[PDB]
Amino acid sequence: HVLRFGGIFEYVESGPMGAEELAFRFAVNTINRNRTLLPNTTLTYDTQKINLYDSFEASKKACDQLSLGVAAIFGPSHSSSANAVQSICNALGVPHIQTRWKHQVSDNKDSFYVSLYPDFSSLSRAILDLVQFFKWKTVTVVYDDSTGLIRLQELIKAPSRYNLRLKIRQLPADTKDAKPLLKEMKRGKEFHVIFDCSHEMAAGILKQALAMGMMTEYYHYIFTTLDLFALDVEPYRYSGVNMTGFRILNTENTQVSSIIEKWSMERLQAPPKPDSGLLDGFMTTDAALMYDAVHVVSVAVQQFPQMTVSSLQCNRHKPWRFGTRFMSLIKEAHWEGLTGRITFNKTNGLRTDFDLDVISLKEEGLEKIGTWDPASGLNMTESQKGKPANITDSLSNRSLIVTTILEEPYVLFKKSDKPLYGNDRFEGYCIDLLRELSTILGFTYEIRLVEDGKYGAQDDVNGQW
Amino acid sequence: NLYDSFEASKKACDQLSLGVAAIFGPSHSSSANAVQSICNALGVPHIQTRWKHQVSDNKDSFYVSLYPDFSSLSRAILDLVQFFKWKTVTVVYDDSTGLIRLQELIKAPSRYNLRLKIRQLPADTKDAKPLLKEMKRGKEFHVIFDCSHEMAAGILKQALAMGMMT
Amino acid sequence: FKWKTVTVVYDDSTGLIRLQELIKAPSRYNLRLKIRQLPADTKDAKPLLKEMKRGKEFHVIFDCSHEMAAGILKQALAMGMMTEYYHYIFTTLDLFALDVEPYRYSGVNMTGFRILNTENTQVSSIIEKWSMERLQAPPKPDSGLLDGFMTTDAALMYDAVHVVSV
Ligand SMILES: *[C@@H]1O[C@H](CO)[C@@H](O[C@@H]2O[C@H](CO)[C@@H](O[C@@H]3O[C@H](CO[C@H]4O[C@H](CO)[C@@H](O)[C@H](O)[C@@H]4O)[C@@H](O)[C@H](O[C@H]4O[C@H](CO)[C@@H](O)[C@H](O)[C@@H]4O)[C@@H]3O)[C@H](O)[C@H]2NC(C)=O)[C@H](O)[C@H]1NC(C)=O
Ligand SMILES: *[C@@H]1O[C@H](CO)[C@@H](O[C@@H]2O[C@H](CO)[C@@H](O[C@@H]3O[C@H](CO[C@H]4O[C@H](CO)[C@@H](O)[C@H](O)[C@@H]4O)[C@@H](O)[C@H](O[C@H]4O[C@H](CO)[C@@H](O)[C@H](O)[C@@H]4O)[C@@H]3O)[C@H](O)[C@H]2NC(C)=O)[C@H](O)[C@H]1NC(C)=O
Ligand SMILES: *[C@@H]1O[C@H](CO)[C@@H](O[C@@H]2O[C@H](CO)[C@@H](O[C@@H]3O[C@H](CO)[C@@H](O)[C@H](O)[C@@H]3O)[C@H](O)[C@H]2NC(C)=O)[C@H](O)[C@H]1NC(C)=O
Ligand SMILES: *[C@@H]1O[C@H](CO)[C@@H](O[C@@H]2O[C@H](CO)[C@@H](O[C@@H]3O[C@H](CO)[C@@H](O)[C@H](O)[C@@H]3O)[C@H](O)[C@H]2NC(C)=O)[C@H](O)[C@H]1NC(C)=O
Ligand SMILES: *[C@@H]1O[C@H](CO)[C@@H](O[C@@H]2O[C@H](CO)[C@@H](O)[C@H](O)[C@H]2NC(C)=O)[C@H](O)[C@H]1NC(C)=O
Ligand SMILES: *[C@@H]1O[C@H](CO)[C@@H](O)[C@H](O)[C@H]1NC(C)=O
Ligand SMILES: *[C@@H]1O[C@H](CO)[C@@H](O)[C@H](O)[C@H]1NC(C)=O
Ligand SMILES: *[C@@H]1O[C@H](CO)[C@@H](O)[C@H](O)[C@H]1NC(C)=O
Repeated sequence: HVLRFGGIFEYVESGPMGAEELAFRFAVNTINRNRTLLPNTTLTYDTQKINLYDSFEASKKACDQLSLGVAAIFGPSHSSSANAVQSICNALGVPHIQTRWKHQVSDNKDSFYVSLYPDFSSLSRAILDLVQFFKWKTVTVVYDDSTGLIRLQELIKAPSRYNLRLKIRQLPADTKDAKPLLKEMKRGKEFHVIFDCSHEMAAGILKQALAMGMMTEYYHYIFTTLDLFALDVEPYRYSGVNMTGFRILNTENTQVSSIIEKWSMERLQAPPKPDSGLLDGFMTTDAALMYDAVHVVSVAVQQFPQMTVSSLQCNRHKPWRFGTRFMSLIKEAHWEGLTGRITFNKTNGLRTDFDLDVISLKEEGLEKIGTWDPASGLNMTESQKGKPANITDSLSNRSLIVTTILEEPYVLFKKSDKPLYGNDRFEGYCIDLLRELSTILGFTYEIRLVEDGKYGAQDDVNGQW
Repeated sequence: NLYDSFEASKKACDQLSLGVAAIFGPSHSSSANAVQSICNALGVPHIQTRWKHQVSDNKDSFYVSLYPDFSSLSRAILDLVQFFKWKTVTVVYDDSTGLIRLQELIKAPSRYNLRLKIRQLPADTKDAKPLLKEMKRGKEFHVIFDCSHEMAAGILKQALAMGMMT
Repeated sequence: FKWKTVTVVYDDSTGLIRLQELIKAPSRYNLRLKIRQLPADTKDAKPLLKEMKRGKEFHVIFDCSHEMAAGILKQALAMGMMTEYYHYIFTTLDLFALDVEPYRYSGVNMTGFRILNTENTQVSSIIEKWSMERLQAPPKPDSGLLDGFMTTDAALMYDAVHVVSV
């Protein structure tokens, strides 16, 4: 017989196919071509077009799609559309397998849904375990979407028990305009930032943080999204910046590294964009979780062969007779995939047991620096040390602003011919100290003067210098 | 039945076949988002009475909300914190959307001297005593309880028994 | 308790006679009494307790019966005087028969006495056996008394028959 796995995807008008849509098409063709998994069922897709956040049409296509009869409906990747189809699938018995995080309210009495994006009750614990490891005190959470507070719940709280000085800021609705925000972070000394965005807006927020000179070794970033490896970090590979994140897309096994490599070839027909900071042809996370969405229900239909696809009706509330059994086999699956272990939680169809791999920005790109289980905490690796090991050109590619004062043995204007500009307008002892410090460290330097005239002393009634 | 977004969509289509002029739709956000998506697609006005988090990508024209915007009230509470000269507060909210309802008060330490210490009630009702005992210790004198009035009465019954009505 | 300032709040006129050796105590020790007296009414203790909150009367030696020892603490809760600052010594022997359920988590440290020998199983059985014909009549719930316990006035009349029976 033939199963009829459904699915809702946003189509770009004349943009070829959605990235999640390309996964769900190709992951069905993987099961049909490899008869090791499901040798006798031959799955079939029913992909429909859905407008950006239109909950009626997501209710309209799905009631049309349950008239065709499906065995599962793969979710609308939005939030207002997903809350609709979750309630269609609950009232008619069909499972509703989700791929992205919606705001789950505390009181939906629904059973027929599983989320495959990992829960932010566990992610916001994994952010704070990075904060506790780095021994920060001045965290500067920057979100972009209004539900980013929900995503960082356990980090917005705990200045209570874990003594922080959290300061919360929001990117405006001018989406590529983090310039007025980053001007307010350069002043006020916000060097420890927990940018909570998508990787599209995590790319363009770094190009605006490079041109402002906020990409020096003073700064440290703990980007929240599970897509940090899909950024072109080559402009930032040699700047000395700390840049920490996560990765759930397992890129370690020779098995799963082929699937990314196989379908980077396949979505090469899908044309890229200009230099928007992100690398081309990466199965980011959304096509990875939709890939795992096909398999975990495919290991559920394997353990339950007596299935049909009943042509259900929206008007009559006759539940799909196989529904309660087929939902219980989805929630009791453990089938491994791209994003690691895909075990579910009971008492809610979420994913609170998963395997993150903490990544960092080093001189060789983005490298794994540890791992994180929800019941094993943050297992960081041991650098264990190397050596200083020829400090001679460690500060190469740098640029430093040096401030001096005229002092006749140490700094004097070079009293000579026609006007000397740049660094040649100074001479003395500690100017000649820079000339043999820039030799032994290899940086560039611009001697500014002070504007005040002074050397530094505390104001008695104010405290400033 | 609220907490059910598909019965909210069927009874809306039953009224629109019956010929209503305006749906005064339900209270909960999972149901009211489904009703205004119907009321947008069929022209008919939806008139809301409760707070609902409008996603900023809902390009939707046919809804009005008579519940006052928490853009305004979280600037109203931030005025009272400054009128009372406070320097340390404790936002005790109730359910997960309380962080969304109080954005302009949580974003306030970025611009003022105010120093928030955000907390959250449990799923239960009379289990607020392990929370209030953790507020007595640590000297949490100034509290910005974000609850409904059903649970605003419930906390003060525990806050009396903890000896926190001083 | 290392006290240096108390406030004897007695109930009727003979409370001065009942507490001679505590009123005569500033003559010999460092203790500094500030004797007060409840009104003729019951719920009129709030003008007294408001005059004790002002003046910082932290340490109180209420001399009342247990009927009015429950009545003051109901006003002393409503005045916000059940805190971790305040400390009450009750002179009655029926302290153990008060409803301390709304006062247990307050932070208060109510001290008193108890002459009932409620450790021995012989004594504890007679208190149980007496409760059967006492629960035949219902009490009022608003009083604030844990019903079923055997009061000191009932206990001494039980002992008065036996000490003559011996
Ligand atoms: C970016 O990534 C780099 C590495 O990739 C991280 O580097 C760390 O740099 C900091 C300093 O900038 C090191 O900080 C440690 O601080 C500890 C606190 O104790 C000192 O604190 C006061 C000031 O508050 C000092 O005045 C005083 O001297 C105290 O000692 C220390 O315990 C650390 O000392 C360590 O080194 C000495 C020898 O130097 C040894 O005895 C011990 O190994 C000791 O642990 C140190 O001073 C931190 O060690 C660096 N981590 C590394 C190299 O892994 C950055 O954190 C990261 N982020 C940013 C924003 O740059
Ligand atoms: C900022 O300053 C840094 C140095 O401080 C410069 O960054 C790179 O530094 C690395 C190592 O320090 C260099 O990497 C080596 O490159 C060799 C080939 O050279 C380059 O050739 C062309 C240019 O002609 C480039 O297109 C190409 O990408 C290469 O980078 C490789 O042979 C080396 O590989 C192996 O070397 C040894 C010996 O086998 C092994 O032990 C190593 O493990 C390694 O596998 C090595 O990769 C590199 O040359 C530097 N420059 C780059 C990448 O441009 C930056 O240049 C400087 N910033 C700017 C903007 O210039
Ligand atoms: C299914 O989901 C529930 C709801 O999240 C899980 O319960 C949660 O379990 C975690 C541990 O995995 C607990 O979190 C606690 O965090 C604090 C802060 O660090 C720590 O002090 C505690 O020791 C504990 O780690 C907590 O019991 C609970 N969290 C809730 C209810 O918010 C449950 O574990 C999941 N089932 C699984 C994964 O099998
Ligand atoms: C956190 O760190 C690692 C994450 O990989 C966990 O596994 C441990 O990995 C090290 C490798 O450096 C193992 O050490 C050696 O492994 C080899 C190969 O098996 C073995 O032959 C050696 O005798 C030596 O043990 C280590 O055993 C391994 N731990 C295990 C398997 O339990 C590590 O367990 C994590 N947890 C902790 C608490 O460190
Ligand atoms: C009521 O109880 C508390 C704690 O049980 C006591 O006050 C503190 O605890 C010890 C034990 O008596 C004292 O030695 C400390 O000096 C007390 N702390 C302070 C800061 O004074 C005490 O038994 C009672 N306290 C009150 C205020 O009634
Ligand atoms: C079929 O899929 C299974 C499960 O991933 C894998 O072990 C096997 O190698 C695959 N076979 C082929 C021929 O691709
Ligand atoms: C499933 O496939 C096996 C062959 O691997 C076959 O024996 C069996 O009949 C199939 N089940 C069906 C067709 O229901
Ligand atoms: C180490 O430092 C010396 C100092 O000038 C430098 O000449 C040399 O190239 C460096 N590297 C090695 C491998 O010696």
